[PDB]
Amino acid sequence: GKFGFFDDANKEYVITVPRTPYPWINYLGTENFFSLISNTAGGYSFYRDARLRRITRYRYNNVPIDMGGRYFYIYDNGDFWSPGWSPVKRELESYESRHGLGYTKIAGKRNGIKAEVTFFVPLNYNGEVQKLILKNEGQDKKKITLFSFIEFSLWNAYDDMTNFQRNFSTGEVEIEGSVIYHKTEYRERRNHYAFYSVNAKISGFDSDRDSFIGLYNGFDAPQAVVNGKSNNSVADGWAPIASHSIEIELNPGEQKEYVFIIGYVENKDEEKWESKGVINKKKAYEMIEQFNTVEKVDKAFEELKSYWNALLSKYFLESHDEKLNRMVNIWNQYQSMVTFNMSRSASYFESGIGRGMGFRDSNQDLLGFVHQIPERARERLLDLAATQLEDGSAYHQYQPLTKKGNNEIGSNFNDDPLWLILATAAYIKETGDYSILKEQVPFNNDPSKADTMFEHLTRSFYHVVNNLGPHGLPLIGRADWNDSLNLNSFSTVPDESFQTTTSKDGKVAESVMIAGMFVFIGKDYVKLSEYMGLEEEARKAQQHIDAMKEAILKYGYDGEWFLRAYDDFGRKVGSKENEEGKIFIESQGFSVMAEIGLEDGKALKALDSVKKYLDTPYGLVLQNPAFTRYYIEYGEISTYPPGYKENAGIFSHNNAWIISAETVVGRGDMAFDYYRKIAPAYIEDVSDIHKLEPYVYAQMVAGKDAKRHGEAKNSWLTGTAAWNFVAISQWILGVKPDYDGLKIDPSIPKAWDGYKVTRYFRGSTYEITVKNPNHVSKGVAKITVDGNEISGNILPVFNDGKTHKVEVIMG
Amino acid sequence: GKFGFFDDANKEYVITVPRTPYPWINYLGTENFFSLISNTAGGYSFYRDARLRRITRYRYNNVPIDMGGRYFYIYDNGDFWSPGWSPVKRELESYESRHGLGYTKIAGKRNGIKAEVTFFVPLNYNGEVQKLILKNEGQDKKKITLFSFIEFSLWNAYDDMTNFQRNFSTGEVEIEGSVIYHKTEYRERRNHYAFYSVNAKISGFDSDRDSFIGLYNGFDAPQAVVNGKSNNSVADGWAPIASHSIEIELNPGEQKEYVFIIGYVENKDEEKWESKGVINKKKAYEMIEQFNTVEKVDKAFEELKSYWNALLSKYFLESHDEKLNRMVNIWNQYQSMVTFNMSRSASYFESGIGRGMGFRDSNQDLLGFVHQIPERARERLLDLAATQLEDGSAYHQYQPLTKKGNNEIGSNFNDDPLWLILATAAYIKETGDYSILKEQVPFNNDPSKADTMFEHLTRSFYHVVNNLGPHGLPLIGRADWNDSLNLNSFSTVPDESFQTTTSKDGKVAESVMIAGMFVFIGKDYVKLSEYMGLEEEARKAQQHIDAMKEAILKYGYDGEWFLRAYDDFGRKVGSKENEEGKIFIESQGFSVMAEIGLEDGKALKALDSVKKYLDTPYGLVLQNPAFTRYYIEYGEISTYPPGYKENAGIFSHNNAWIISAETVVGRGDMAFDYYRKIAPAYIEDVSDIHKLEPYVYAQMVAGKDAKRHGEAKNSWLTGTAAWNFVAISQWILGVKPDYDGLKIDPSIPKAWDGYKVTRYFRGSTYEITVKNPNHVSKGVAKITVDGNEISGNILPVFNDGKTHKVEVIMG
Repeated sequence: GKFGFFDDANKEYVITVPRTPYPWINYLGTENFFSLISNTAGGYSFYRDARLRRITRYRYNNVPIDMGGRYFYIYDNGDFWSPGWSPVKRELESYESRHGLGYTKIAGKRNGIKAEVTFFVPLNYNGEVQKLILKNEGQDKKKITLFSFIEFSLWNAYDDMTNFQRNFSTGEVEIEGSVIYHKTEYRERRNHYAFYSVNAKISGFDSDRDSFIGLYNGFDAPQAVVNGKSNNSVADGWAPIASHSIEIELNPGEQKEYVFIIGYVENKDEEKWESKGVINKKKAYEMIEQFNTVEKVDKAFEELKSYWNALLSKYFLESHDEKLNRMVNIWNQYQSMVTFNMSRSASYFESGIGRGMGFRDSNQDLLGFVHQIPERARERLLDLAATQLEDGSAYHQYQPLTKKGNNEIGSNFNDDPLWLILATAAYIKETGDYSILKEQVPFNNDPSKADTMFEHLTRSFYHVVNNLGPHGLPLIGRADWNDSLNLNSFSTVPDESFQTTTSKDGKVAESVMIAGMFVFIGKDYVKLSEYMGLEEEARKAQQHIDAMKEAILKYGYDGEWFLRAYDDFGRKVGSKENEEGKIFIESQGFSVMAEIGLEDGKALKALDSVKKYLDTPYGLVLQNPAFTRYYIEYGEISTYPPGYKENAGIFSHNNAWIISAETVVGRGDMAFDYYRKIAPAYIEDVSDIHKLEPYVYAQMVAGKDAKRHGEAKNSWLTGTAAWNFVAISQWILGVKPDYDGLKIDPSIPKAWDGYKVTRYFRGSTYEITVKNPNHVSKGVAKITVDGNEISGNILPVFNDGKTHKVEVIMG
Repeated sequence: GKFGFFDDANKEYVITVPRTPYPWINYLGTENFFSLISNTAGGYSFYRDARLRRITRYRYNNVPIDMGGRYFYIYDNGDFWSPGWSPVKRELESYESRHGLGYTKIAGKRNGIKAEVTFFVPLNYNGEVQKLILKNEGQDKKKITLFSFIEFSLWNAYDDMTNFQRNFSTGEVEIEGSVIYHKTEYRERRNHYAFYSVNAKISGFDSDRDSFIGLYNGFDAPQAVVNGKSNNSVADGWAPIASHSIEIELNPGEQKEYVFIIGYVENKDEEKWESKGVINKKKAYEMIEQFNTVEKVDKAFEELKSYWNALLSKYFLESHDEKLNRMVNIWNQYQSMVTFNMSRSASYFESGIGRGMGFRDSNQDLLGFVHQIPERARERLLDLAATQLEDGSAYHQYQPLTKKGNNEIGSNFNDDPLWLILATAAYIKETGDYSILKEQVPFNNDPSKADTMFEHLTRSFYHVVNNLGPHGLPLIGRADWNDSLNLNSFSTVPDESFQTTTSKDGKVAESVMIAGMFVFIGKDYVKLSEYMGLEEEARKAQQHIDAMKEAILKYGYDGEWFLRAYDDFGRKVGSKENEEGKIFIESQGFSVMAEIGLEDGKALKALDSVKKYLDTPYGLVLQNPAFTRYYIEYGEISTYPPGYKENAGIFSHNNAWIISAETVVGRGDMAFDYYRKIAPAYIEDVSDIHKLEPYVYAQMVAGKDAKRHGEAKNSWLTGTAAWNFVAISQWILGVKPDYDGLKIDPSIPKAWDGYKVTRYFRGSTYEITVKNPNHVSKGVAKITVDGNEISGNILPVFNDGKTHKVEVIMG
């Protein structure tokens, strides 16, 4: 299972065969304009909103897969082909694809003609730039034609795919020079348009899909390309497209360069028209002139490379393992930044039709990208807090575009408020900026009810205290971290919602997972309360935390592992008494992270049980045994076939918490063994089984009860990456931000001799060399800073813009 | 422009080339199981609900068009083809398709092998039956393989096309004998499943799409078919399919027969499982045994033919024009019945994702199908009335599946309540059953507030009286008959609803069209009040009607035609003073139908203006001149490019009202000339311009301002078929149901010598021969019944199950 390899010097993944197990994609764009592009150049673009500003059309779950994108056709004396091998799918002499940081390259050769295309979105630019090089590597003079093709969307994906009865009559275009402008509904309430341009004189164009392709033809053989000539069609309803055609003559060894741009323009309502029925193209002219030569494109490309390099430079590892180096230094951080930029909107599994991301999802992503973009993290934290309700609860879905909560989805997921405390504590530990606590933040997006951010944290903390169950454990509500564990739903209707349609009062079912999370984040809440000078409130919160710990030890432990929950009948969930689902993974990680059972051997016993019952070669499953029938009292978890999704699937996100707990109990070999089973670089040798991108994490991998055990689903958009990076970089390697500074506390395999981490922290750089002469897993024998031994394991803060050498000797 | 011809003896349309200008479709099923099938066998099936019980997957607006259906592959020694020519699209020796009444036939031949398939849904059967005949017309022995293929839907089209993140892990099947059962989510909350069976022993099967087709292959060349062998794949998530493979051996001249069934089964929650994880198949066994021989299939086919013949037999014309005979006798009535069965749910332009049909559309379809199914019409009328609100208004969208109104869509369309009166009057005139007036009908689906159906009519009538505008004309509200004329919207934001998001109070803008409709239906309301004995309440309603007629004559007439409306500024709409939209079509038809301006030349002048400004060779446009820019004060009508949809498009529905109005002024030549311009059979010779089905009406044809002038959109599901049939059958030909009996009053071209109509009416048959010896257009000189001359133009009611001869002499 290889269809490629890693190129670490260029920070790329190189795909060497076009028929990957699944189309492997990449993301372009940082601020507003975004593109999804596959290894055959399939995908689509949008402007800040995949649902309401889609620029090009893409068909999900299509036959054949991934049909539709930025398609270049080389036509040579009757023959024709594509650089990406698709859609034509004629055999190429050579094919290569490269997925880099914010850009993609595709190269293809046939009959002595080579075509190389680079796709990327430049910084501060509302478009996608495609640099195309055609080269004659044959011995004879050639006369060819180049066709470009994209397919427009009508700005609203849902309407675009459902409301044909109106929108087959709305499509409009303009053609001027070498630019095709898509302007559907620009005559009416819309004030934006799209354009496709090339920086050379064209020999023909096409804008009607039925003219360029043909009604009964597909993308693999458009009639205009088959004939070797454009039809110069002007769209009038139906499906607008954009296609240029240029006739080229290449001598042997001669090459030619072209720049294609897919751009988006917004005009002011008073500057919409150049004349009656003619759109104002001034901004399009400026955009097209920005990149009308190859030198300008190359300068922008180098600027993007420098931008991504600066983003990835604050944590740099040097170890003996090149897979670990590649994961930590490039791809984990890249995925974290991409998730921040994109939310949960669009992938090849997310259709881009949703309205927002999870509140806890944003809070957890912050934990991953906080060290790369601290100020944007501060702004995101404030925006998230502003949507909280006055009672301390939060809307399940956050809308980053409007920075609002989803009123129609509701706010009864009882783990959500604690993630805000966790993210705020992480941000403060990263930056040391306590001032964020004193900011005035509205409640429910209402400035009249605004209070301090610390008050938001207090209300989140006391939301749990005010909703305890009969055993003193938090009430689970609709669901907790596991969105499919619905203990108050009791649904019997196929179309009914499992999460936001409840038939129970919700006063009995309890979550042990929320209890562990509460004990874990209470430490940070108490520490922050002491900073604000509120000592009595800190003492009271500590009392509540102690009560919760006692409740967990009295009603949350089963004998060899921690229970999962209590259902609406007051019966145990995740117990050896149950026939199925005897042990769950979620209740173990957070319980051990909170340091419950460290001295009496309960945490170690629970982790041993986790290894015994949940471990597979591809990671740890959610629960064991799997559910073989529907349990109306458990909700959506039992509606999947065994081994899939939350019915005993493998989730890297909750595997990372078991990794952290394993470090907590001081077993670094086990932590790293768990890490390698799910880390993308370590499973690249079995790509055919994994079937999805070998350079990013996926949400779920089929568990041992499934027939496709080892196959992944829902890649590229998931909170797994953030806490996986946290677990590797802070809990295993031991470079942990802390309130007073940088704490060193590795939990590593005994056989390692050492490693080096360069960390940018609070205005300075720390070059930390770890040594393991006695080959232990945990414990620091000595720390030296600038040649002087220090006391403790907290590094001093300098904030002087210089590099300080740190020597850590373990033992 | 022919790609086929009419076969009137078999009541079929025969398509002789597979590449029609657009895929031409047909509908199968009468009661609960429904199928859309194209001329290449594309389409899909569902059970009563295209949105929530879709059985097979179909992709709208796909490239290439219409890919996905019931696909049979003939594999012959390496070659392979399809009888429908699609999806393989290899050249056939012969191809034919036939669209009949409730069934479709497709025949194709290649390399001496002929395959013909008949698709239909039998009566009282929850499935689609496909009878396949293979024949060796060659000279040598042949050994071939037959593949059958369908692609399943996951029961919920919207979820099926948006929610891949969950539903790529839910697909499940069972395979037993020659049957593939699709049972996705049957394990949790669904009590229904689907199956695909063949009545012979199979040599192989496939149920995983990626195994049968291949990830990078399309429907045109599935890998299993290319290899000539099934893979026996069992679906596990992703895309479940159903495919059979049978190895056949045919001698020269020998034929073989097969029956394939796509069936739907619903089980009781207690009889769901045969054993643990095994679905109960008893009902599937009974269904499959019902049609396991060709004799049973043929018997069911003849029963369906008899059913449709009985449906079409109540109105039979015999004239000199075979196009008119074919339209009146077969296709108009067929379309009316299909619209009753299907509502507005699914076509090749309606994606099947909506949740109901229009209230006015439901009432207007009844005027077309009332003479075919009187008792079902009575039930439908009662169901529609039950959803009416207490103030007399109605929900804009009706839900026939639940017989409810759409609460979220609103009720401020001020023309809706009058259509209920119109439909009730039509039903009573058809049947003479006044008892419906005294039924107890709930208000807003609330039995506590129920009253008589006549009370519902009264509240509908007085909803207009209580919402008059400054000129004494009805307030238009959100919209009227024309849903795109929004005079209270003033929308500036995209994605915003034009019809249900108002910014003005709605106390100024008036509709002249609603005024004409009110005057037109007031006659029926007064007649019904007189029948109910409420003589005082009929005098007051007559006073209101007279006041409205005076208001129309004082503020609704522009000088040579009737005005259209007044906007929120109190300014005229549809006036010669306006720059664009000087005259509209809607305000003329209903005004003349109400008989306003008959004795002073106003109606004739308005009709002459309609002829002068709105007439094109393809029908009459909505308004002239077209709007060339957005008018915020007019709403959605201005958002289309000129000549398309409501911006000066051609709508047959409002052309029919002009036809009736032309009959009212006694100009039968003009009425028939308008009728022929839009009647399907008369435009079959220009099928390449029309581009859509030549046997059914379409909603809209591009107007003279459009570049595609003459091209149709949104065919096969409409309201135009009903009133077009009414206009031809009652207003031109003059066989009009009346309160006291059947009224004869033709308005025909002067050159016609006569014709004959056999009408089934109120329990008897009338064989009416019309003669025109003096060649007039209107006026009845004599009527003779059973050889005896009668007085007046109302035929006596017999209700005796016999045939009575009627002789009408015009003059």
